[PDB]
Amino acid sequence: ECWSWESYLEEQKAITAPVSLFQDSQAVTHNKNGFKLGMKLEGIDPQHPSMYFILTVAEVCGYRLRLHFDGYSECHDFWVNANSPDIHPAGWFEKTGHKLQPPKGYKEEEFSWSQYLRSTRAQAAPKHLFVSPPPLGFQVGMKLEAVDRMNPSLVCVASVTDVVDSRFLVHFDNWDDTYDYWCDPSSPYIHPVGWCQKQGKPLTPPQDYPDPDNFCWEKYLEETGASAVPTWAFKVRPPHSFLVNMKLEAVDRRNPALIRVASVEDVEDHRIKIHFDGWSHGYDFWIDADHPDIHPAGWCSKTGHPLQPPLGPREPSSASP
Repeated sequence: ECWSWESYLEEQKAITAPVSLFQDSQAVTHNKNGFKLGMKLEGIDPQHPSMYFILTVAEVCGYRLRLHFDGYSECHDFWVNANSPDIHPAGWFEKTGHKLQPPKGYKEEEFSWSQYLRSTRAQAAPKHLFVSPPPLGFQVGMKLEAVDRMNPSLVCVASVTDVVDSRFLVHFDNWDDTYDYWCDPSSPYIHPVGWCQKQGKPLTPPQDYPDPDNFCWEKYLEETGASAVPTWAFKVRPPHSFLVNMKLEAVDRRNPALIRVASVEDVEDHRIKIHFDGWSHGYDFWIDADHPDIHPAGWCSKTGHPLQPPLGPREPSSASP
Protein backbone atom coordinates (compact mmCIF):
# COMPACT_ATOMS: atom_id res chain seq x y z
CA GLU A 1 0.00 0.00 0.00
CA CYS A 2 1.67 3.14 -1.40
CA TRP A 3 2.81 5.96 0.87
CA SER A 4 0.92 9.11 0.08
CA TRP A 5 1.18 12.67 1.23
CA GLU A 6 -2.63 12.83 1.49
CA SER A 7 -2.78 9.96 3.99
CA TYR A 8 0.23 11.23 5.93
CA LEU A 9 -1.14 14.75 6.33
CA GLU A 10 -4.42 13.33 7.64
CA GLU A 11 -2.63 11.04 10.13
CA GLN A 12 -0.32 13.86 11.30
CA LYS A 13 -2.85 16.71 11.24
CA ALA A 14 -0.23 18.60 9.22
CA ILE A 15 -0.03 20.99 6.30
CA THR A 16 2.33 21.28 3.34
CA ALA A 17 4.33 24.37 2.38
CA PRO A 18 2.25 25.80 -0.49
CA VAL A 19 3.82 25.68 -3.97
CA SER A 20 3.61 29.53 -4.04
CA LEU A 21 6.35 29.67 -1.33
CA PHE A 22 8.86 28.11 -3.76
CA GLN A 23 10.74 29.51 -6.73
CA ASP A 24 9.28 28.29 -10.05
CA SER A 25 12.50 26.35 -10.69
CA GLN A 26 12.10 24.44 -7.37
CA ALA A 27 8.45 23.65 -8.12
CA VAL A 28 8.36 22.79 -11.82
CA THR A 29 7.51 19.08 -12.34
CA HIS A 30 6.24 18.96 -15.94
CA ASN A 31 9.68 19.26 -17.65
CA LYS A 32 11.18 16.16 -19.22
CA ASN A 33 14.65 15.06 -18.15
CA GLY A 34 16.34 14.20 -21.46
CA PHE A 35 19.77 13.48 -19.99
CA LYS A 36 20.97 9.89 -20.51
CA LEU A 37 23.72 7.73 -19.05
CA GLY A 38 27.08 8.44 -20.65
CA MET A 39 26.22 11.85 -22.13
CA LYS A 40 29.08 14.35 -21.76
CA LEU A 41 28.90 18.06 -20.94
CA GLU A 42 30.66 20.93 -19.13
CA GLY A 43 29.96 22.33 -15.68
CA ILE A 44 31.24 24.28 -12.73
CA ASP A 45 32.93 22.46 -9.89
CA PRO A 46 30.35 22.98 -7.09
CA GLN A 47 33.24 22.92 -4.59
CA HIS A 48 35.39 25.43 -6.59
CA PRO A 49 32.77 27.45 -8.51
CA SER A 50 35.17 29.53 -10.64
CA MET A 51 36.42 26.29 -12.32
CA TYR A 52 34.95 24.26 -15.27
CA PHE A 53 35.36 20.56 -15.88
CA ILE A 54 34.21 17.94 -18.35
CA LEU A 55 31.40 15.89 -16.79
CA THR A 56 29.60 12.65 -17.65
CA VAL A 57 26.04 11.68 -16.73
CA ALA A 58 26.63 8.76 -14.31
CA GLU A 59 23.01 8.22 -13.24
CA VAL A 60 19.55 9.61 -13.98
CA CYS A 61 16.74 9.62 -11.42
CA GLY A 62 13.49 11.45 -12.09
CA TYR A 63 14.36 15.10 -12.82
CA ARG A 64 17.87 14.66 -11.39
CA LEU A 65 21.23 13.41 -12.59
CA ARG A 66 24.48 12.38 -10.99
CA LEU A 67 27.53 13.89 -12.68
CA HIS A 68 31.04 12.42 -12.73
CA PHE A 69 34.28 14.39 -13.28
CA ASP A 70 35.86 12.59 -16.27
CA GLY A 71 39.10 10.87 -15.27
CA TYR A 72 38.80 11.61 -11.55
CA SER A 73 37.57 9.67 -8.51
CA GLU A 74 33.88 8.85 -8.08
CA CYS A 75 34.19 10.42 -4.63
CA HIS A 76 33.62 13.81 -6.32
CA ASP A 77 30.37 12.76 -8.08
CA PHE A 78 27.47 15.14 -7.39
CA TRP A 79 23.77 15.47 -8.10
CA VAL A 80 21.98 18.27 -9.93
CA ASN A 81 18.45 18.88 -11.27
CA ALA A 82 17.97 18.84 -15.07
CA ASN A 83 17.20 22.57 -14.92
CA SER A 84 20.51 23.38 -13.18
CA PRO A 85 22.13 26.65 -14.39
CA ASP A 86 25.55 25.23 -13.37
CA ILE A 87 25.98 22.96 -16.40
CA HIS A 88 26.53 23.79 -20.07
CA PRO A 89 26.70 21.95 -23.37
CA ALA A 90 29.95 20.81 -24.95
CA GLY A 91 31.60 23.78 -26.68
CA TRP A 92 30.31 26.30 -24.16
CA PHE A 93 33.74 27.20 -22.69
CA GLU A 94 35.32 27.72 -26.13
CA LYS A 95 32.35 29.80 -27.31
CA THR A 96 32.30 32.03 -24.24
CA GLY A 97 36.05 32.39 -23.56
CA HIS A 98 36.24 30.28 -20.37
CA LYS A 99 39.06 28.01 -19.32
CA LEU A 100 38.71 24.23 -18.96
CA GLN A 101 40.29 22.02 -16.34
CA PRO A 102 40.80 18.99 -18.61
CA PRO A 103 40.11 15.32 -17.66
CA LYS A 104 42.72 13.60 -15.50
CA GLY A 105 45.73 12.75 -17.70
CA TYR A 106 45.12 15.60 -20.17
CA LYS A 107 46.96 18.86 -20.82
CA GLU A 108 44.69 21.89 -21.31
CA GLU A 109 45.89 23.16 -24.70
CA GLU A 110 45.62 19.65 -26.19
CA PHE A 111 41.85 19.36 -25.36
CA SER A 112 39.46 19.01 -28.25
CA TRP A 113 35.79 17.98 -27.88
CA SER A 114 35.77 16.32 -31.33
CA GLN A 115 38.81 14.16 -30.50
CA TYR A 116 37.66 13.49 -26.93
CA LEU A 117 34.29 12.22 -28.12
CA ARG A 118 36.12 10.03 -30.65
CA SER A 119 38.49 8.60 -28.02
CA THR A 120 35.66 7.91 -25.57
CA ARG A 121 33.12 6.82 -28.24
CA ALA A 122 30.70 9.09 -26.45
CA GLN A 123 28.06 11.64 -27.32
CA ALA A 124 27.69 15.16 -25.98
CA ALA A 125 24.43 15.99 -24.28
CA PRO A 126 22.36 17.87 -26.92
CA LYS A 127 22.19 21.69 -26.52
CA HIS A 128 18.40 21.82 -26.27
CA LEU A 129 18.68 20.33 -22.75
CA PHE A 130 20.51 23.27 -21.20
CA VAL A 131 18.97 26.28 -19.39
CA SER A 132 22.39 28.06 -19.47
CA PRO A 133 19.18 38.37 -19.87
CA PRO A 134 22.25 39.84 -18.06
CA PRO A 135 22.04 40.85 -14.36
CA LEU A 136 21.33 44.55 -14.91
CA GLY A 137 24.03 46.75 -13.39
CA PHE A 138 26.47 43.95 -12.53
CA GLN A 139 29.65 43.91 -14.68
CA VAL A 140 32.97 42.14 -14.29
CA GLY A 141 35.33 44.28 -12.25
CA MET A 142 32.75 46.13 -10.18
CA LYS A 143 33.09 46.04 -6.41
CA LEU A 144 30.65 45.30 -3.59
CA GLU A 145 30.33 43.97 -0.04
CA ALA A 146 29.47 40.29 0.40
CA VAL A 147 28.87 37.65 3.06
CA ASP A 148 31.52 34.92 3.07
CA ARG A 149 29.39 31.76 2.91
CA MET A 150 32.31 29.82 4.43
CA ASN A 151 32.50 32.36 7.32
CA PRO A 152 28.92 33.84 7.53
CA SER A 153 29.55 36.40 10.31
CA LEU A 154 31.94 38.20 7.93
CA VAL A 155 30.93 40.83 5.41
CA CYS A 156 33.80 41.42 3.03
CA VAL A 157 35.35 43.49 0.26
CA ALA A 158 34.44 41.63 -2.93
CA SER A 159 34.41 41.90 -6.74
CA VAL A 160 32.27 40.62 -9.60
CA THR A 161 34.67 38.37 -11.56
CA ASP A 162 32.34 36.88 -14.15
CA VAL A 163 28.86 37.16 -15.60
CA VAL A 164 27.12 34.17 -17.20
CA ASP A 165 23.54 34.60 -18.39
CA SER A 166 21.46 35.88 -15.42
CA ARG A 167 24.10 35.30 -12.77
CA PHE A 168 27.45 36.62 -11.65
CA LEU A 169 30.43 35.29 -9.73
CA VAL A 170 31.24 36.91 -6.39
CA HIS A 171 34.95 36.88 -5.48
CA PHE A 172 36.65 37.93 -2.24
CA ASP A 173 39.47 40.30 -3.06
CA ASN A 174 42.92 38.70 -2.81
CA TRP A 175 41.43 35.56 -1.17
CA ASP A 176 41.35 31.94 -2.43
CA ASP A 177 38.96 31.58 -5.38
CA THR A 178 37.44 28.59 -3.49
CA TYR A 179 35.41 31.15 -1.50
CA ASP A 180 33.72 32.32 -4.80
CA TYR A 181 30.00 31.80 -5.32
CA TRP A 182 27.41 32.46 -8.01
CA CYS A 183 24.74 35.01 -7.33
CA ASP A 184 21.92 37.11 -8.78
CA PRO A 185 20.84 40.74 -8.02
CA SER A 186 18.29 39.62 -5.41
CA SER A 187 20.79 37.73 -3.21
CA PRO A 188 20.52 38.55 0.51
CA TYR A 189 24.27 37.86 0.80
CA ILE A 190 25.41 40.93 -1.16
CA HIS A 191 25.30 44.69 -0.46
CA PRO A 192 26.57 47.97 -1.98
CA VAL A 193 29.90 49.53 -1.15
CA GLY A 194 29.46 51.34 2.19
CA TRP A 195 26.70 49.09 3.60
CA CYS A 196 28.83 47.92 6.57
CA GLN A 197 29.73 51.49 7.54
CA LYS A 198 26.03 52.47 7.40
CA GLN A 199 25.05 49.38 9.46
CA GLY A 200 27.84 49.82 12.03
CA LYS A 201 29.13 46.33 11.19
CA PRO A 202 32.83 45.41 10.67
CA LEU A 203 34.11 45.06 7.08
CA THR A 204 36.71 42.46 6.17
CA PRO A 205 39.24 44.08 3.78
CA PRO A 206 41.19 42.22 1.03
CA GLN A 207 43.56 39.58 2.35
CA ASP A 208 46.84 41.09 3.64
CA TYR A 209 45.65 44.66 2.88
CA PRO A 210 48.40 46.97 4.25
CA ASP A 211 47.18 48.58 7.51
CA PRO A 212 43.80 46.72 7.41
CA ASP A 213 42.22 48.83 10.19
CA ASN A 214 42.46 51.93 8.03
CA PHE A 215 41.02 50.26 4.89
CA CYS A 216 39.06 52.90 3.02
CA TRP A 217 36.72 52.14 0.08
CA GLU A 218 37.27 55.51 -1.66
CA LYS A 219 41.05 55.00 -1.58
CA TYR A 220 40.71 51.35 -2.63
CA LEU A 221 38.48 52.29 -5.59
CA GLU A 222 41.05 54.96 -6.50
CA GLU A 223 43.89 52.42 -6.14
CA THR A 224 42.19 49.82 -8.36
CA GLY A 225 40.32 52.25 -10.65
CA ALA A 226 37.28 50.01 -10.13
CA SER A 227 33.65 51.14 -9.88
CA ALA A 228 31.19 50.08 -7.19
CA VAL A 229 28.17 48.12 -8.35
CA PRO A 230 25.54 50.89 -8.37
CA THR A 231 23.03 50.81 -5.52
CA TRP A 232 20.14 50.66 -8.01
CA ALA A 233 21.30 47.20 -9.18
CA PHE A 234 20.63 45.50 -5.81
CA LYS A 235 17.09 44.06 -5.78
CA VAL A 236 16.20 43.03 -2.19
CA ARG A 237 14.20 39.81 -2.17
CA PRO A 238 11.47 39.60 0.43
CA PRO A 239 11.87 37.23 3.39
CA HIS A 240 10.36 33.84 2.52
CA SER A 241 7.00 32.83 4.06
CA PHE A 242 7.72 29.26 5.15
CA LEU A 243 6.26 28.62 8.62
CA VAL A 244 7.45 26.16 11.26
CA ASN A 245 5.84 22.68 10.87
CA MET A 246 5.08 23.05 7.15
CA LYS A 247 5.93 19.84 5.24
CA LEU A 248 7.98 19.54 2.05
CA GLU A 249 10.55 17.33 0.29
CA ALA A 250 14.35 17.80 0.62
CA VAL A 251 17.48 16.10 -0.66
CA ASP A 252 19.41 14.28 2.11
CA ARG A 253 22.81 15.95 2.56
CA ARG A 254 24.50 12.76 3.82
CA ASN A 255 23.27 10.63 0.90
CA PRO A 256 22.27 13.08 -1.83
CA ALA A 257 20.83 10.28 -4.02
CA LEU A 258 17.93 10.30 -1.52
CA ILE A 259 15.04 12.74 -1.08
CA ARG A 260 12.99 12.55 2.13
CA VAL A 261 9.79 13.75 3.73
CA ALA A 262 10.74 16.93 5.57
CA SER A 263 9.41 19.57 7.97
CA VAL A 264 10.34 23.21 8.58
CA GLU A 265 11.97 23.05 12.02
CA ASP A 266 12.96 26.72 12.29
CA VAL A 267 13.16 29.85 10.13
CA GLU A 268 15.26 32.96 9.44
CA ASP A 269 14.38 35.76 6.95
CA HIS A 270 16.11 33.89 4.08
CA ARG A 271 16.85 30.37 5.36
CA ILE A 272 14.88 27.44 6.76
CA LYS A 273 16.00 24.64 9.01
CA ILE A 274 15.02 21.23 7.71
CA HIS A 275 14.12 18.28 9.88
CA PHE A 276 13.62 14.84 8.30
CA ASP A 277 10.40 13.31 9.66
CA GLY A 278 11.00 10.39 12.03
CA TRP A 279 14.74 11.08 12.36
CA SER A 280 16.89 12.33 15.23
CA HIS A 281 17.53 16.10 15.34
CA GLY A 282 21.26 15.39 14.78
CA TYR A 283 20.72 15.60 11.03
CA ASP A 284 18.67 18.86 10.98
CA PHE A 285 20.29 21.50 8.76
CA TRP A 286 19.92 25.13 7.67
CA ILE A 287 19.43 25.77 3.95
CA ASP A 288 18.76 28.84 1.81
CA ALA A 289 15.04 29.13 0.97
CA ASP A 290 15.92 29.33 -2.76
CA HIS A 291 18.18 26.27 -2.64
CA PRO A 292 17.60 23.96 -5.66
CA ASP A 293 17.36 20.87 -3.42
CA ILE A 294 14.15 21.69 -1.56
CA HIS A 295 10.79 21.08 -3.24
CA PRO A 296 7.05 21.11 -2.56
CA ALA A 297 5.22 17.96 -1.52
CA GLY A 298 4.47 15.87 -4.64
CA TRP A 299 7.66 16.81 -6.54
CA CYS A 300 9.19 13.31 -6.32
CA SER A 301 5.91 11.65 -7.35
CA LYS A 302 5.35 14.00 -10.28
CA THR A 303 8.94 13.78 -11.57
CA GLY A 304 9.48 10.02 -11.03
CA HIS A 305 12.02 10.19 -8.19
CA PRO A 306 11.65 7.87 -5.18
CA LEU A 307 10.63 9.56 -1.92
CA GLN A 308 11.89 8.18 1.40
CA PRO A 309 9.03 8.00 3.91
CA PRO A 310 9.59 9.01 7.57
CA LEU A 311 11.98 6.78 9.51
CA GLY A 312 10.14 4.07 11.46
CA PRO A 313 9.49 4.41 15.20
CA ARG A 314 12.18 2.52 17.13
CA GLU A 315 14.93 2.53 14.53
CA PRO A 316 18.53 3.63 15.11
CA SER A 317 18.78 7.44 14.54
CA SER A 318 15.03 7.88 15.20
CA ALA A 319 13.27 10.61 17.19
CA SER A 320 11.56 10.07 20.54
CA PRO A 321 8.07 8.53 20.56
